[PDB]
Amino acid sequence: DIVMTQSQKFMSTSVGDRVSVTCKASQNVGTNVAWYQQKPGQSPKALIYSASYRYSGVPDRFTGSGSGTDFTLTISNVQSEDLAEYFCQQYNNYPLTFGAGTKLELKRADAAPTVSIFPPSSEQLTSGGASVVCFLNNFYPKDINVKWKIDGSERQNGVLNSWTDQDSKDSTYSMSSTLTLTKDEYERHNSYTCEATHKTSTSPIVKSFNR
Amino acid sequence: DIVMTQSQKFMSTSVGDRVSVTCKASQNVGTNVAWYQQKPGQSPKALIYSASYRYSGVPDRFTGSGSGTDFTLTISNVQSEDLAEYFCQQYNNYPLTFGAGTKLELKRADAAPTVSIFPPSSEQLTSGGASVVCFLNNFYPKDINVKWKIDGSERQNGVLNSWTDQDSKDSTYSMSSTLTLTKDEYERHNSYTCEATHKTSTSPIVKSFNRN
Amino acid sequence: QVQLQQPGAELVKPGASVKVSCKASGYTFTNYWMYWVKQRPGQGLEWIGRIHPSDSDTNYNQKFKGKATLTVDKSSSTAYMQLSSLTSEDSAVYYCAIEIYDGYNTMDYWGQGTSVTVSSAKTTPPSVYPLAPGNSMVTLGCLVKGYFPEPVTVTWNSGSLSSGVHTFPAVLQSDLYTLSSSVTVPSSTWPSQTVTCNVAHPASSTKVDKKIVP
Amino acid sequence: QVQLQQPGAELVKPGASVKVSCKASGYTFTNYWMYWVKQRPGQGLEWIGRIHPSDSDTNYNQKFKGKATLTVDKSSSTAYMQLSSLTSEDSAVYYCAIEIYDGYNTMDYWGQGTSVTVSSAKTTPPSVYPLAPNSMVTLGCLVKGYFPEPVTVTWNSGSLSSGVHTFPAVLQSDLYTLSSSVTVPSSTWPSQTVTCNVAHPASSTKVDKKIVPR
Repeated sequence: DIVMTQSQKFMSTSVGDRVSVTCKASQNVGTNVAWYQQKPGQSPKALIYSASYRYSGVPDRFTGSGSGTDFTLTISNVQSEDLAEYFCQQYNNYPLTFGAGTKLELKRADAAPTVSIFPPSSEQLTSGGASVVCFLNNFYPKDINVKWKIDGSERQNGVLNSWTDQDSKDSTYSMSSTLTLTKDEYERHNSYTCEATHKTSTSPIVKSFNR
Repeated sequence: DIVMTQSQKFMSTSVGDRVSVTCKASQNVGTNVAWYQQKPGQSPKALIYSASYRYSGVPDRFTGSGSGTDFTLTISNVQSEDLAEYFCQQYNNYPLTFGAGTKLELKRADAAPTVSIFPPSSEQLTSGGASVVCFLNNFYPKDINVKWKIDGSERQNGVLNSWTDQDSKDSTYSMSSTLTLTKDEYERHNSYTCEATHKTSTSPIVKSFNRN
Repeated sequence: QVQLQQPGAELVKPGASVKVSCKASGYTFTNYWMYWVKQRPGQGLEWIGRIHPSDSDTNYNQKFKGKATLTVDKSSSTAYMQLSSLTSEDSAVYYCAIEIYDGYNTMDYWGQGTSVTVSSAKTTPPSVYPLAPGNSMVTLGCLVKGYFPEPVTVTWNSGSLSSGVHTFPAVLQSDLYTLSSSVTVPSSTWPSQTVTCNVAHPASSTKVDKKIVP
Repeated sequence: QVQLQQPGAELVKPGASVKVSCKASGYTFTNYWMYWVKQRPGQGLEWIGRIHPSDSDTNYNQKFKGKATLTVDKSSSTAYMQLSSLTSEDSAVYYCAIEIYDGYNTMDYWGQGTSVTVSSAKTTPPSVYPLAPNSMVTLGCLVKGYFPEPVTVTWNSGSLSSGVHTFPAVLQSDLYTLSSSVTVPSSTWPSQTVTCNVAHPASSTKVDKKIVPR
């Protein structure tokens, strides 16, 4: 089958700037090339058909060029809501083949995380388990470290972390860290602590609660 | 990525008997599993495809079974020629992933090593170096200890030891030990001894030569 | 309006078969090709095939020749895709899509996508726990713990609260998913006004509205 | 006859690039997928990717996504695997392989494998030394101080195979060294010529060393 290679897996830019993603076909597909946009958790949205024609409703900021093998999608006046994955596809020869996709990344200034800690709810304690949750919201860059302490001693088991994609409004990142223990173990100790370490951190961000 | 976990790193039998190696897949792969045989110094050789079907030229002694997550490769009438490392593989999901590999071993009676010593060749002596080579061929088990003695003093440096895999003919092992000195050191001493300690004898096997 | 209705999720045992439906409404079912796209978690898009509902003419991709079988029911304007002998490679999201050119504009229409999870585990509804704090802004949370399979939809105040929300991707542990969601509102909003975490798990027919009570 | 021809070894400096070739003959080049496999010294087998020479359709392993690039040249029936920004981890033997099912049997064909060594050291050809001394007599051959891998050792151009032990190469102070012994009847040596044939493709070296009684 025809291979549609998207050389760059990511494309970094700033809001208001213009970005260009390239897509090269292994064989001549003329202008039978389409571009798609997929935002997280959503179905793909068709942007371009016939290599250069926009689908109805697609803003004029999305332009496509190329004929034969080399094709390029260009996004002018890039918005924070433009954060998505962009695929190229050929429909000149069957089977139809998609590109590997290019993720749009937005650059911005650094930002410290806002850290909030939450003890296990009374509803969960009636279930036998206990989950302590720490939110680290609206920080940049995405690299961050979280350390859980139980009565001043570091705890590593039972910690599950999850990172959001870049926020579609301010291009920052967020992370949730959940420490899950049994209700008996959660009641064997008193002080619970999550420590956030970031590039902006001159000292760890420590949020704690006392059972 | 699907993980293929072979339970054993080594499987052991005697000549004529049968072995089996199991492979565990992290997720279901149905029957799209292959098995490979790789002898030392050779490219892999495909034995099984579709978990149970053999490639052309593979004897019926190689039998594959299994479906889903548990797969087994059985070799009956095992011979010394079958000594190799055997790999499982899944081609049901991308990326294709192999197993870690299981090396076949063969049990056999003990065998004392045949020891041969060789002084430095005149060709190497023109280069300024001097290597004494000791061959320890066709012994079992593979465990063996070799010491070098120069006029009675033990030299445990400048020694290069190499072990063969289990022999494809008699299932024995072989060792090569090379002591390398400069030509000056070589001519500064007379007696050169290769001492071999093996299970087959409480006394070490001693091969020596006097430069004199 | 033109719509393509797919179910949210489908849990299927390894080796079994499922039929993903795509009910079309608002247009002439037999006038446009119905495309099918598979997307595995984390990976991109791949084309399965297309079928014209007028005469059921099909164009398959070889990778899914014996795996995917496309049919249509013209009496109900519904397109079906049959997947056989399911392995882990078939655990993905499956979209149905059409493209309509009316002589003036070209519009694409996609179903929501059916998440097919081929596994032997059992359905499990989520436990929705509130996260309330013990400044001019206040951060509330919602813990959606121990459900299977994917996905769940989390909203705040039935979608009326969309700014300041962070919904975190689910993490799998021992065949049970767990995610969380935070929302930041003015201190004049909470606890003076109700803030509710709405969780929906269509795989278990679960809809839980958990209020954040101080 | 079906053949896959690979070069013996490629010495590439850290950070540079190398392109391994796989010349196919005896069959229709464009009819079968061309697979590539990596095997680090003393490690298992790893799948790199496959390419179909008909239209250069490729399926890459994500681990080698940016590292390996597979191409074909149909005017020469040659497949190529390019490796970029080489590191010590990329030092391994790289096999090309195909699978042919003719409607009756399924056969596999493998190249010999190319030993790619990533190192700043230069090529060194081996110094071959004769090892000369009942009913049997043991002779030997010392293949000392070469770089990089590999070397091949035969006795009497392959006519002398039984009673041969060729010991694996050991790296010691930036250079490889191996030896090989042969045991023959006492009436064969020194009555007849016994020749150790050493080949080192990385340096275009072929040395025939007679085991002269002296």
